[PDB]
Formats: sequence, structure tokens, C-alpha cells
Amino acid sequence: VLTQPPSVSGAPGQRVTISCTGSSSNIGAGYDVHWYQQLPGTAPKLLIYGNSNRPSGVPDRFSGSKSGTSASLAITGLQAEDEADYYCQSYDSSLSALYVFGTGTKVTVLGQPKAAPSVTLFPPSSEELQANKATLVCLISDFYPGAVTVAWKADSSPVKAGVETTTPSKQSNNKYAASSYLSLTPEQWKSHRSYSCQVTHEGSTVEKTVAPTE
Amino acid sequence: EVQLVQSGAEVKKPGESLKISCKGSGYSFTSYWIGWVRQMPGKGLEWMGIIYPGDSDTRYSPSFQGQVTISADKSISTAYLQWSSLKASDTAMYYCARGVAVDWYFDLWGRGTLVTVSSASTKGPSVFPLAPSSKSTSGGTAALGCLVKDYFPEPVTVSWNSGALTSGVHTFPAVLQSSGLYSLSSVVTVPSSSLGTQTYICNVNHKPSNTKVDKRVEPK
Repeated sequence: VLTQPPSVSGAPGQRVTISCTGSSSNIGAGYDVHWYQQLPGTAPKLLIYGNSNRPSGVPDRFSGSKSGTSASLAITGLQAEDEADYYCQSYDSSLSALYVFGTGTKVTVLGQPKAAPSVTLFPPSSEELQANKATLVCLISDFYPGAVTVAWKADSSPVKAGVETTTPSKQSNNKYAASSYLSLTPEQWKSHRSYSCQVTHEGSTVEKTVAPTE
Repeated sequence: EVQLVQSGAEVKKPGESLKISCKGSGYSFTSYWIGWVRQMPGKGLEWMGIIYPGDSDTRYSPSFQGQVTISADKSISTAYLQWSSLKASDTAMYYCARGVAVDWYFDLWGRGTLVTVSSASTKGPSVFPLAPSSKSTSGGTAALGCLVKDYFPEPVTVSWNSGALTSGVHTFPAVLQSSGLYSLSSVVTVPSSSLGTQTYICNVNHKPSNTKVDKRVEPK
């Protein structure tokens, strides 16, 4: 009902705008539009109320406006603190909905140099093997941008069964890290000469290898 | 300070009942409406309903009408969200928020209550060493870690050397496996010089199962 860009991006000090498009029964009806900011791991907080007004404590660089069936939020002088999710919200007469929330927008602050991932592959501990399980742990750290592909190999042959991989999220140094796991039975672990974790990032590839004979 | 205080995290199986609570604090509870907002993992905000504590006038979103009951006890400044029969897909963060009428925005938000709904039962983790070796060593710094396997529910926290080791630490988000159990890893980069002299212990805390595990991680 309220459609937003799924992602907006920009360098520090730059200006960006987030769009909020509704129909004739909500924004087009002259109903107010409000905006919420949700920092990572926090509850949402009100950012803009009454199309354009700002609660106390909200920086001046945050601006709102409305035009016909759409509305838009404006951040001018993006800094690093503004990396968050933003939701517009209004009211729709037809749907009997006092509150209609927007689809949401992730805002990333693209002020950071490219950084190549560091890849670490751990084989199963003998402790876990004694528990009759075998998990290979591939840790990908210190990389930017945050898109990576991870591929696992057993003796140069792709393995897709039993892989779980986390979506990249930021480390304390504002770079990215991600992890992948390969879950094997002990018998599968020992039935191959090597296993590989292959991490692709911006065209470059890093391949770490482990072997049961180690 | 004006505050909406929400009850703690819940773990439930499908079919079970649940009532969670939101206590207004630092303002007259009857002078505002109180709404409930759902946020499922990785998705957006969904309005569930709103209630005026003064007269318990309740209005629900068309999607949640007949699916949940919102109520309020104005004598103790508390509003409630309840389910008679939880679904797995009710797994979510639920926010209490304070509404202003006519304008119909939310000026004050609670910190949220996490509700996990799964057929899994609470289970504490197995902790395995990710031992340093030449394979995790490069140029004087080496990586070591501990693998935190097969716990439920989420969260575990991990510290190193009871908090004394904080630089270089990264604890990753969890993986949810097909068993319904979670796994994660915590890693730290230390100097290679230290592997024979400095002891490294990870401290794995799983409050939902009342479990704490310390595991010293050594070179192979």
C-alpha cells in the first residue's frame, strides 16, 4: 500500500532522498505521512511527523515533504550514524487501517574504501568427531563492499548439501564479516582427500583448504 | 523519563497460548492510545492494532482482526497482546508503541518483545574449539575461535577471557539449521607470539537454558 525503495545509498556529506508512494485512498487523500528510523538492533523511533515536522532531538538534516500520491524523506549531509532502515507511515481510508507502514528502506553510507576479505577455514575438532559430527567453519572477515559468494568443494567437486551461510553484517571496525558452515558426517569427512571454502569478492577469489589427514 | 516497558522474551511451541505486556511509565497511561506492531525476522513493520486504555476502545488491523486480542488494564498502566494458539509464523519482535490520536502516529516505542515459536525445545549448546594452527596464522597474527553448536533458543552471548579480551573479537550472527537448532562462531585475532604463553578461554552464555560454558582454546 505504501511502496518505498528497498535500498538507498550515498557517501558522507552527500544528500539522499527516500520515496514513499501510495494510492488515492491514503497519501492522495491528504492524510499525513510520518517517518520512523530503525538503527540496527534497536526499536524504531519517530523521525518525522505531520509530513514535515521534526521531534526534538532529530537533526535538522532530516527533512520531509509530500506531493500528490507520494511523499519523500531527505537526508542532507549524510553521516555514518544515518546508516539504518527507514519506514514511512500514514492512514488508508478504504482498508480501515489507522496505520499503514511503508515497505522500508535500508540506507547505507558508502564512505569506505574497498577491502579484500580475509578467509579462515577450520576443520572439525576431534572433540566434535567424537560426538559423531563434523562441521567445517569458514570465516570471512574485514571485507567491503558487503556482497560475497561462498562455494564449498570436496576434492574439486561442488558440494551444495549441508551448507549454511550467514548474511554479511558489520564488524566493530565498520567492515563486513560473514560465516559459512559445511556439516558432514565423520564418514564423509574421512572419505575425501580435501575440502575447500572458496570466497569470491569483487572478482577476486580466495580458496582455503583442509584435509582429514591434518 | 517516559518509557514503555515490555515483558521479556518468550519461547513457545505451536498451539500454545501467550500473553505479553507493555507497561507505560512516566506519564498518565489513559492520556494516549497504545498500539502493537509486529516485525518478523528480516522484514518490515506491520501494524496489528491499537487500544485506548481509558475505555478499552480497540481497533484492529484487518490482517490481525480475530487473530489476536489486544486489551488493557488501566489500573496498572498495562496493555496486553495475546494469542490463544501460536503459529510458527508468529515468530517475531513485537513492539508496544504510544499513539497520538487523530494525527495517528507513534511517538514512543517500547524496546520490543521477541517471541520464538518452534517445535524445538530449549537446549543448551555444545562448544567446540576452533584451534589455532599454521592454517589460521599469517604474519604474526593468528585466528582462534570457538564453535557454539545446536542451541535453542536464540541468543547466546560470547566473551573472551571473562571480558579482558575485547580487541580483535568478532562474534557472528547465528545459523538456523533444519534441526530447528542454532549455531554460531566467535573468533579473535591474537599475536602468534602468545600461543604458547597466553591462555585463551571463551565464555559462552545461554541464558534461556541456564547454561554457561567455558572452553580453553589451545594450538593443535
